[PDB]
Order: sequence, then structure tokens, then C-alpha cells
Amino acid sequence: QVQLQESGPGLVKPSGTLSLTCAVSGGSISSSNWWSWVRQPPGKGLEWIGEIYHSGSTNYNPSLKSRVTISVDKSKNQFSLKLSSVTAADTAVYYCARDRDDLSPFDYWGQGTLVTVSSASTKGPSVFPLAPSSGTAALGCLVKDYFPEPVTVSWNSGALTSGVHTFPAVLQSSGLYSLSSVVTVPSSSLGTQTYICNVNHKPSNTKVDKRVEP
Amino acid sequence: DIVMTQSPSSLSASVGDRVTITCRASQGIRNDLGWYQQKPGKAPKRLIYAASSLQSGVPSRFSGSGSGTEFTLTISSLQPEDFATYYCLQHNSYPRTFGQGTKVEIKRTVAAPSVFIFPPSDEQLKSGTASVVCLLNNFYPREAKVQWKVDNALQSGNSQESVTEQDSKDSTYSLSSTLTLSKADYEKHKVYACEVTHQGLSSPVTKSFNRGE
Amino acid sequence: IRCIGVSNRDFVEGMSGGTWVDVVLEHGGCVTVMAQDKPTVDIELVTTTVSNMAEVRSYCYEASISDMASDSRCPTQGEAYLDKQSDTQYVCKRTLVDRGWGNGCGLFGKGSLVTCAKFACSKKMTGKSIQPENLEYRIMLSVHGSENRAKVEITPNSPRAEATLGGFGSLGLDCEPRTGLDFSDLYYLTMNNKHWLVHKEWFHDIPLPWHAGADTGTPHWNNKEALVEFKDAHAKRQTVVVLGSQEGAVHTALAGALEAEMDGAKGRLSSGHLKCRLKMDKLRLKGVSYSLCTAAFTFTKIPAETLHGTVTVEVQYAGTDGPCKVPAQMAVDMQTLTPVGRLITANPVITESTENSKMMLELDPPFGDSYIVIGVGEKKITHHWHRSGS
Amino acid sequence: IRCIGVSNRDFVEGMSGGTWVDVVLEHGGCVTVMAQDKPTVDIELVTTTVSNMAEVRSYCYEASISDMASDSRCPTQGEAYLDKQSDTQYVCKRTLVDRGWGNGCGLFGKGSLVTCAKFACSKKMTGKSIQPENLEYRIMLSVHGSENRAKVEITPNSPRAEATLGGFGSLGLDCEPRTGLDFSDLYYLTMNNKHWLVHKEWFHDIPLPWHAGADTGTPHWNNKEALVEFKDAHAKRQTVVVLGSQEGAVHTALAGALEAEMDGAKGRLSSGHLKCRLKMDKLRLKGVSYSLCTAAFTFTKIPAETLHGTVTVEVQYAGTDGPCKVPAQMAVDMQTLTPVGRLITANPVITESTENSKMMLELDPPFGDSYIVIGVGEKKITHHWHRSGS
Repeated sequence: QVQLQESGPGLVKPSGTLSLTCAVSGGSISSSNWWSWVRQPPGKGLEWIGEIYHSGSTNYNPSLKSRVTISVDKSKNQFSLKLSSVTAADTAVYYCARDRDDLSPFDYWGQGTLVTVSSASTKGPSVFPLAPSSGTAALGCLVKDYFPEPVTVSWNSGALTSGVHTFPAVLQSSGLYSLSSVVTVPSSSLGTQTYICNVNHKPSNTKVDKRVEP
Repeated sequence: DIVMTQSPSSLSASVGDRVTITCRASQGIRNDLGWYQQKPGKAPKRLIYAASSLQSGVPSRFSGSGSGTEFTLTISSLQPEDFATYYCLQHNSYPRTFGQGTKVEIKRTVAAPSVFIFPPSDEQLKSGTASVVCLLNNFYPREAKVQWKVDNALQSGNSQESVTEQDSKDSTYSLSSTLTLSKADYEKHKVYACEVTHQGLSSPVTKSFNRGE
Repeated sequence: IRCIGVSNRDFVEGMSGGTWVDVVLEHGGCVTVMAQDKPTVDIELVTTTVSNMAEVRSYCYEASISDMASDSRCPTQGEAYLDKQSDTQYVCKRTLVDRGWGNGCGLFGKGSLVTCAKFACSKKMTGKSIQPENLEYRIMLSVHGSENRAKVEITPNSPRAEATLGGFGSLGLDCEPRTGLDFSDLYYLTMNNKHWLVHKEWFHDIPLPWHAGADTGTPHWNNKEALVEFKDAHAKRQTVVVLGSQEGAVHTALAGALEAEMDGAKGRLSSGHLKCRLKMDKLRLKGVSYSLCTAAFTFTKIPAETLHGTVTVEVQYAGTDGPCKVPAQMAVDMQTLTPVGRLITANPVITESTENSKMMLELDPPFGDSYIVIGVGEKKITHHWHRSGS
Repeated sequence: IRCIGVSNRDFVEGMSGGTWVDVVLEHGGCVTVMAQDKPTVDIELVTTTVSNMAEVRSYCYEASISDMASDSRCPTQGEAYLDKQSDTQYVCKRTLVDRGWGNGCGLFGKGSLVTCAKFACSKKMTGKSIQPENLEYRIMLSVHGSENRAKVEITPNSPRAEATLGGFGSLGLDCEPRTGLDFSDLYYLTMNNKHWLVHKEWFHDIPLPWHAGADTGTPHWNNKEALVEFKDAHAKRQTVVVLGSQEGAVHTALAGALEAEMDGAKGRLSSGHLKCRLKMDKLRLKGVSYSLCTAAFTFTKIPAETLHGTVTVEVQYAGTDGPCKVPAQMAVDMQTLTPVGRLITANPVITESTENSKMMLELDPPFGDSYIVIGVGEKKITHHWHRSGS
């Protein structure tokens, strides 16, 4: 049926304004459906932000109704969220969602985009190889010193999907995130197979393909 | 505003077990309650709708019951793919409100880690920092002890750990430990070791290297 | 050959060698017309049909509600208010409720309370208009036995039609489509693939939420309250709950209404009635007094009695001298062979020049004993027949 | 302090220094008991509840059908038959239909016709039994003003309960759970999360398809015909169509039945009635004729009139000589200060030894003008009050 994708800056100045857009495909946004914004601070639970019908009619969470505005653009088939006067309490993963037509709760969700609230600026990552060294072998990539989160990392343009572990990023004293992505392969294949990791950091618009060799 | 309280907060159960998650509402919601499954990294997916109604594309081992103020999500036969964190949502009264969520983990036969170790790359050394990486692959349970040893000097306060989320097929966890040193202090030493203690190990496993080899 | 099995069968006799005869055509019924020196004919009203029907009004009969909000005011503190009160996606209700120190007010009396809830219609029924421009009666004509069959279309805007019948010439129809059934006090209601003709006032009086016409985007539902009951008003809130689906209720309320069906986009009715004038001057027996059939017939079936006392027979003919005039009569005395009773299938004819052709005859026996006689001379067939009247 | 805002409030006066007083406890109502040399008390029937209810019978009110098959027989050729005729997943109907040469039979008469169709229930309602072993009345007791509040559980199998009230001692309850409401002629019916108490015979007479108890695998539906109508019998087939959902119909048929609600697995009723005997020998004013409060009070609110003519006041006290006996009365003449009217909240007491504590009093003013007086001597408070009776 329908697919939802969020987009917006992943970084917002304290007291600044968060702006996000949800692009709907596969179906019109003018169907008999309510469209919601939901959010989730990392490692915490879900909080319903707000709601709009294609007539423009809105319903906002009272805890934050004074700061949200939600709107619709039938022209581009999407809808938007403005959240003003942000604090660190607005740091969260944001989802756009749809209700079904029997008013039933969220029947479709977007991928979710992380938005951080910080006076720090964004920094692109550096990628380093984690080479294998003379049954099964292990290797990886070190994605170091970036901000804000996240980074995504695939292998061989997505074609190595198995035995892969991308660890959650840790925060360092530098206030920069570091992360490692890892994979186990046959040892026998080490010399007879090219292994590249594709590191993606959207706030910095960074894209790095790194070859991991013995 | 109606408060939704889930119990328990977290829960460890073996494959095949019967798992019961409870949800309570501060006011009457009738049966306008939904259950959602949130796998890590992904958006939550609707499991159930009007307190009872099993949704399409969802195995029949999930079931919902209750009304008024007391509700229950039962998963009849636990599965590895059921490792997740489950939410209840009331939509009887504006504003709709979620429960704190209930994390469901899995118990399995215990398995030992595959330990690996990675020296700094010369490429990274070029920029004045050295990251040594120890890796513990596919083990259970979560508890593990990684100690760093530079020339047999027990290291502390200069490393960081990270753990993967529970695998949804083999129910395992994986761990990364990163020792960070200034390039200078990295050259000042020669033997870099990583010692791993796990209940699945009959004795600590040490993986190590000597600089430039 | 048609009409024989039909329960609702009329028999209309002509007049002299007269031009016209009047008939009443009902649905699922048949009229057998007989005139002297005329081939017997069968008229049947097969299908009444209505195309291009315009949606007059829709009624919601199943809905759901969620996300209710309430506003309450203390005594002497005004009228309660919500933004959604005038929002067309919501259904609301104002009421009064007891207030005092116990629930936030500084004085003991009635307070204003409004409750609104999102409203969504699950299922609806639709009433469409019926204009005589799209009404169309289908009539089938079949010679009594044997392009000996025609189908004509009588409309209120063309109640006159002519139908040719091969070597029998042609028949003419002048019908009164006005006195058929009154469709200016009727709507075509559809509800979950069930279809009725209902009366306009009754349809307008239906106390369900409604909208006119089915426009795009979002239908604006009037009278949403009709599917939603408010209960148990507390100081700060009020419980809202949908009634059930009112489908079965409507169906019950339609127990004795004209039932219709759908076909593509076109409605098909079965409450048939049609006055008609049959013009029969251009109708003719195949105009040749043929030679009588010389060879011998045989019964392919034992002669059977129709619901109306008449008798159907079917014979196989062994001659190649076709086309030839079938010798068929009934007789009590097998010596004088005095013709008794008559033939519904008047002046039967073998038209095929190949042997072993089949022919059906419908005879109208007298009461008591009699003999069905078919053939000439020695090889002629006889069959004993009793008609006990009832 | 409770009961003040309650519309259904009774006032029961004690007798001498007598042991007992009889009360009638209704749902959403409250009883204020006053006895001389007793602290005034409040009794409230809060919730009637029923757990562990047993499914007696379920009725299907929405179904669907598909995959119909028919068998027809010629006249004199027996009874029509299908395998699925006795298959519990099917609903059938036998009838007669006109047959003749036109549709395969060699003789004109009634033929046997059976039509079966797969049957599936979409939605059902369930009637459960109510046994007094799982019935449970929840009663709340609250001292009139101030562990001064208790909640007790009266069951038909334990109609006697005692409740302690801190320094006020204890009260005793002997209720008649029999004369409460009759549940031997009642079922707990649930239908799409709506709940009623209905009469047994009415429930049994409900003409919908039914099964007893909700056993596993496949429920066997009796009387499927009730949700399915057969129409327009042709020679070889017959059209089957479901009625609508009979949900709204049932809801309409339940317009005036006792409405209940659900909570977890436990039913919660609101048709409360309970005769009770209040034992008050062990009940006591905090047994100390305290010193009168010396410091000065102030009104935290303007005194308000309850629905019952009485007046609630709330005062803040500025002394630390607590616990102390509150000086409170009403007077017409401010010279003699003759006590008029009375106190619902009898012998009020400041129990907190910290200044700026709050206290609610409920007074019962005389008609016409009067003065609410609270305090001692110079700093005592007065407040003008008129009681126009109605």
C-alpha cells in the first residue's frame, strides 16, 4: 500500500527549531487517514507528538502543543512537523505514521530519523581498516570521531550481510562518537575476495568506501 | 492524561515458553488498546488492535485480552525472532498514550565467544592516535570480562565497551572493546594483549600481538 | 418452445380476423396468443432494467469512534468548549453535570460538559434516483413451435416496437410504460450488495448519518449522533460508544419491499407489469397450404400434461418431403375421427426436408377420455388421454 | 471529605446511645450517619463486582457464506440430496420448485430442491452465568472530616464485616446480600465490548445461531438459518444471502436493560442496592474533651451551599496547640450567641500540632438569616448566611 519516509536536519541548536517532513508514496495523503508524529528518546519509550487530517485539522500532545505545529502539502503528498524552542529533552528518533480508517492506531510507520539537540557542530567520520591476521577469520572497519549520530555501514554494497555486527557507537571525551563494524568470513576466501565497507554519515553527507586487506 | 503502566519492565524467557505482559490504565479505556512490537533499529509494528484483534501478517502465537483497566499480551510459544520490546497504546482518550514498554530477552544454551584482536592501522597512526580493538563474537549470556594488558600492565580507564543487541536467530550477543592510546604512548610499548573471561570459557582466553608484526 | 413450464401463463384468444388484442405482461409470466388463421405466438416480459442511476443520498450504517476529548466548566463559569466541536471529523454532545468542591469548583451546581470524538464511517448504503429515460423493458416473442424468435426493447420514451418473425411476417407492440410501475416515488437503495426499490419519504426519514452524493476527498456526515451514544456523564468526562451495525435492522425494515438485483452498472428489476396492444395484421401462418406429411411419425416422449391442462407431445418424422403440413388432431371416435379439442400450436409444420426431424405440439384436450392422433392412414399414431379437469 | 457533592445522599439520625441503625446503600449514592456522642460517618457503596463468570451460551450476530451447491430432482424422482446437507460447516434449505420439459424433467410438477452453503461466523455475543460465590460489594467508610477511611468487602458468603477507623475505634456492618439484586434470573451478556445484565428466558429466546460454551477447535453453530435467507428458487438452483449484522438490532433490544462494564476478567456492575445494619457501640469521638483551639482561624474559601441545604466551610488555623477542639457554631444573636442549627461534621478537631492546618466543616443552618461562627473571643470569625429553604 503506502510508504512513509522522514527527512530533515539531524542537528538542531538549543532553543532552535526542529523541522521534519514525511513523504508519502504508494497512496494519497488525502485518503481517510490521520497522520501522526511520534518520537522516542534513545533507550527510552515512545511519545505521541501530534496528528493531522488532510483537511488541515490538527491534534497536538498537550505536554508540547505550545511548541508544535503540524501541516500538510497535498501538492508534494507530504506533511510536516515544526517543533520550536527545543532543549536536550527533544533529542529523539522521530517517526511519521498513519492511522487506519477505523480510527485504529498506527498501521504504518516511517523509517525513523534521529534528531539531536546540541550546540556542538557536525563532524564527518574517519574510516580505518580492521585487517584480518593469519577456520574462520574476522575483519572490520573503525568509524571514528563523528557527530552527531548515526552512521550506517554496509559491506560489499550490501552483498555481504551475513555474520555482520555493527556495534552501537560510544561517546568519547572529545564528545565525538566512535563505532566499529565487524564481519566473519572464511579464512580460505581472504585472498580470493575483496571486502569493502560502505560507511554513511548523513548529517555530514559523508560517504566512504574502505577496502579491508590482509 | 491517562497513564499506561506495563509490567514487567524487562523479562527473560526460554524458547517455547509462555510469556505474559500486563498493561494497566489509570482510567477506563474500554477496549481501545493496541499492542506493538519494536525490534531494535526499526519502527514498532502493530501486533494487536481492539484489545483482542490479531492483525494480518502476525503469527497466531500472539494474543490480547482484557478490558477496562486491565489488559494482557500473551505470546504462547516464544521464538528467537520475538526478542524485542513491546508497547501498549491506549487511543480511547485524547491524547493517546504509550506504556513504558516491556523488553523481552531470550534464554539459550550458553556459548563461548570467538575472540579476535586488531592492532592500529598505520593509516590511523598517521593522524596521531592508536585504537586497539578486541572482539568477542557470538556468546551467551551477556556477562563478559575483558581486561587489557600492555606489556603485562593491567589497563584501566582507557578503554570503552559496546555490545550488540540480541541476535534474532541464534539469540547471541557480540562485544567490542576499544583501547585508545596516543600514538606516542603506543610506540612506547610492544606487547598488546586482550584477556576474556566468560562462563562459557573453562579458563580466560588471551589474544595478543606485538607491534609491527 | 417456451411458456409451457411457466406457472403464470395467460391464454388470450383473438377476435375474428381482427387487427389488435390487448395483453398484460408480468415478470416471470407468459402470454400465449391465439387468433384464427394466425400462427400462435408467445409474449414474455423477460427483464426490466435501469441504467445510469444517480446517487441521491448515502446513509452510514456502521461506524467507529476514538480519541475522545472533554471540556467542563464550573457553575456560573460559562459554556464548555472544544476546537473539534465544529470539526466535521468529530461527533460531540453538550450536557450538564453535578459540580462541587469534590471536583474542582468552588460552588455546588450544574456545570457545562462537552465531549467530542473522532468519527469514521465503516459502511454505508446508497439511494439512487430512477429516471424513465434509462428504464428499459425487454420482451421476447416466440412463434408457437417450429429467426422465429425476437427480442425487442420497450422504453417509456419508445413504447412502440415492431418485431419480424421470419416467414411468419411480423408483430407489433404498443405498450403503456406509464401504467407499468411508478418510479417517481421510488429510490434504488443498495446496501452491502443487496438491492431494493424503496419509497422516497421512507428513505428520507431513515435516521442514520447521511451525506448527499458521494463527492470526492471527504464526505461530510450529517447526524453522526445517530450511530453514537453518550453515557454516564462525570464531572470532567463522558463515555462515548458506537451503536452496532444497523445493517440487519435495515434489512428487517425492508422485509416487504420490492427486491432488485445488480448487473454491471445496470439495475435489474423483477416487479414486472406492462399493458400492451398486440397488432396482428402483418402476422401470417407460413402462407402455403402445404401437402400433408406422408411418412410416419413416432413419439420421442410420452405426452405430458402441463400445469394448465394442455398436453405437450414431441414427434420424430421419417419423411424427406419437408416442408410439409403436420397431421395432428384429437378424436373420441376412431371411425369418423371427429376433431375434438383444439391445438395451441396452431397448424404445425415440418420445415426440414431431412428425415428424423423433431416437432413439439401443444394440444388442448377435451374433458374425459380422448385420443391424440398424429399421422395419416395406416401408420398414423394414436395415444389414449384422460383429462380430469382439475 | 466525601458525600458533599453526591446528589443521592441520605441523612440517617441515630437513636439515643443505641447500638444499631439501618441503612440502604445504593450505587453512586452516599449515606451520612449521625448519632449523639458519635463521630459523624459516611457510608458509600462504591463498586459491585463479579469475577470468574462461566460462558453459558454464545450467539452469532454476523456471518458470511460462500460456495453454494444445489441438488434438484424431477417430479416423482425422490428427495434432493447433497453430502454437505449434514455437514456442520454448511447451512441448507429444502424446498419445492416447478419442473417440466423446459428444465430437464419429462413431466410437469413439483421437484425437490436442496441448497447448501459454507457458513462462517464473523462476530458473536456471549452470555455468562453469575454465581453469588463470585459476587462482591465494595463499601467505603469515611469519618466526617478530620486511617480515618476504610474499605470493606461484603460478599453473599460473608455479609458481615468490621472496619477500624483509627482513634475513632471501629464500625460494624451486617448486610443482606440477598435483597440486593436478583442474579438467579440474570445473565452477563457481552457483545463487541458492550455489556449488559439480561434475563435468562429473554436470552434463551434470542433467535440467532448459537453454541454452548466456546469449546476448542470448531464451535458447532445451531440454527445457522437465522442469519441466512434463501431466495428465488429456480429449477436447478437457489440464491443464498446473509442478513446484515444484527448488532445494532440487539443493542436496540437492550435499550432498557441494566448496563455493566468490564475490568480485566472481572465484571463491574452499577445497579447497586444493599440493605445494611450499622453497629455503632464500638464507635467513638476521639475520646478526649480537648482544650478549645486558642488561636484564630481564617476562611480558605467562601462558605458554599450543598445540594441538600447544608453548608461546607474550610478554615486554616494559626495555632500550634494542636490537637485541639474546634470552636464552631451558628448564631442569630451575636450577644448571647445561642447555638442554632447543628453540625453534620460533629465535634470537629484540629489534630495537627503545626500551624496553618486546614479543616472542613459541614454545618446544617436554620432557615432565614444566621451567622456562621468559628473561633473564640476577639479574633473569632463570623459569616452572614441565608437559607431560603429550597
